[PDB]
Amino acid sequence: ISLERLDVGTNLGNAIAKLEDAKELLESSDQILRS
Amino acid sequence: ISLERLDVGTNLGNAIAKLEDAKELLESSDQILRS
Amino acid sequence: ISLERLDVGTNLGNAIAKLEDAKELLESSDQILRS
Amino acid sequence: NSQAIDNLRASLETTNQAIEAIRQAGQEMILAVQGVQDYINN
Amino acid sequence: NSQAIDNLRASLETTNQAIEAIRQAGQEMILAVQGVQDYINN
Amino acid sequence: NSQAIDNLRASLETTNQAIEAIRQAGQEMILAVQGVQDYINN
Ligand SMILES: [Mg+2]
Ligand SMILES: [Mg+2]
Ligand SMILES: [Mg+2]
Ligand SMILES: [Mg+2]
Ligand SMILES: [Mg+2]
Ligand SMILES: [Mg+2]
Repeated sequence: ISLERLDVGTNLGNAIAKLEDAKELLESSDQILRS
Repeated sequence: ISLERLDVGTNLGNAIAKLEDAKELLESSDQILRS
Repeated sequence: ISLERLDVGTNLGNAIAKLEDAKELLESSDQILRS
Repeated sequence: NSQAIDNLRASLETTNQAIEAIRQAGQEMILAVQGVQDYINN
Repeated sequence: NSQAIDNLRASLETTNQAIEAIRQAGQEMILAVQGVQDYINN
Repeated sequence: NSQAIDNLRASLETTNQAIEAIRQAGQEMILAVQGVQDYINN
């Protein structure tokens, strides 16, 4: 029997965290442009 | 028996649609710069 | 018996090569800005 | 001149919009990989 | 000055080129996920 | 004016930083797909 499951959630979570860091930087870029 | 197949084509199709929307925006950015 | 293994390494390698080409272009963009 | 400044700003706003579309593509690719993992585990 | 405008334009064109390379990486990642799905189904 | 040039440069540097974060997300997505392939093969 195998009690292991597939779990790539840490890399996918890291990817989401970085896409979210990118989102905040794009909003800050727009704030500078609007100013 | 299982009649289910793996199908992540809708998320991959959505990803392609967005990469293609991005392509058109990058071409429009270049058009403004060339002008 | 099946002697085939899953191998998407060529597409993943191509993706890495392009992320790396992008990195070098972002560094060149920064070099022009610093100047 | 004011056209050159307006065009640089408009190009950079358009570029920022393009990057957001790529960011959204990344989110959909992540959902696809999550769907592969769920299918294997289920 | 004209050097500052030329440098902003050149940097933004280089940045746009970098984004296109990331877009192409995304297309290759999608092909890889499609290849995982085909392997599982086949 | 000098504020307009400073703001365009600061916005473009911030945009370049955002693109690097998306590039890093891509690297993590690639590691996730490699982990799916390893799990299937192993
Ligand atoms: Mg964060
Ligand atoms: Mg805001
Ligand atoms: Mg579209
Ligand atoms: Mg054109
Ligand atoms: Mg290369
Ligand atoms: Mg350098």
